Amino acid sequence: CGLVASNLNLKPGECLRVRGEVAPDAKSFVLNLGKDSNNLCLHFNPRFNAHGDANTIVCNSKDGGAWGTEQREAVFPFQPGSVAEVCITFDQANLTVKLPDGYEFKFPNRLNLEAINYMAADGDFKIKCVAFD
Amino acid sequence: CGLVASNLNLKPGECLRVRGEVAPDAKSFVLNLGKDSNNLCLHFNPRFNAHGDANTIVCNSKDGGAWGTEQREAVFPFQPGSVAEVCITFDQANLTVKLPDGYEFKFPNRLNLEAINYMAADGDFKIKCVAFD
Ligand SMILES: OC[C@H]1O[C@H](O[C@H]2O[C@H](CO)[C@@H](O)[C@H](O)[C@H]2O)[C@H](O)[C@@H](O)[C@@H]1O
Repeated sequence: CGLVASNLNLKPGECLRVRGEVAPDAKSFVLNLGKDSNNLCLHFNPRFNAHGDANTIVCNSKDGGAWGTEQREAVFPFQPGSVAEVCITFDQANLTVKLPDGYEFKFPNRLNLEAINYMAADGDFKIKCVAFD
Repeated sequence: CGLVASNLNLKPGECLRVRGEVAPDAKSFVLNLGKDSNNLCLHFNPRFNAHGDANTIVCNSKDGGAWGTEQREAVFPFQPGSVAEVCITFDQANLTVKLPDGYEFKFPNRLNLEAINYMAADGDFKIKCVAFD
C-alpha cells in the first residue's frame, strides 16, 4: 500500500503535482483524492492490463463510502517501468488532470468539494515527489 | 494541524526532503517522524519564539507515548518569512538532519524502526514540496 496523506488543504486552482515511478511489471495504479478515504472526488486508475481493461484510465468518485459511476478516458500516456508526473487542480465544477505528453482531461466534481485534504496511492506507482504549487 | 503522511517506507540511507514557507511572524514549527503519533524517532521543533525559547532547535524522541531526553542544537539557520528546506536520513546509530545554510546535526536513533513510515507537520510552516530520493 502506497503513500497516504491528509490535511493537504489544497484549494481551488492550486496545483497538486505527483511524480513517481511506474513499475516495470505495471498492471495498474491508483491515485485517490478527496476529503478522506470514504469521500473521493477523484479515484484515478490507469489500467495497463487489469480487470479486463488494456491501456485505459478509469475514473470514479466515492460519496459516503458509495462508489459512483466509472468514467473511462480516451488517452493513456503511460508506459511501464518509467517515470510519470500527474498534475491535478479543481474548481467546484471539475477536476482537471494533466498527464505526460501534454494530455489532459476533466472529470466532474461530483462531491462539490471546496478543498482536497486527502490523497492516497496504490498499485504499481512509487511516489518520489509531491508538490503543492 | 499540518500535513500528515503515512506509509512513507523511508529505508536507512534514503533521503526525505521537505521544503516549506516559514510564516513572516512564525513562532515555531514541528516535523514529527517515526512510526505513528506515539512512536517518533525524531520530533524536530525549531523555536523562533516559543516556550520561553528564542531561535533554538529542540529535538526529542517519543517511544510508546513516552517523551525521551530532549536535546537542543547550537545553530538556527531559519528566518521568518523565508523558504526553508530540511533533509533527513538515518542509519541504526543516528538520524542526520541537514538544515539550510549547510548546517547539519545528528540525533540518536533511539527506536528500532526498520523504516520511517510516518511524518506529521505542525505550526508556522507551509509545506511546498516533499521528496523521497
Ligand atoms: O508544557 C509543554 C512543554 O512542551 C515542551 O516540553 C514537552 O515537549 C517537548 C518537545 O517539544 C519534549 O521534549 C518535552 O519532554 C515535553 O515535556 C517544552 O519544552 C516545555 O517547555 C513545555 O512546558
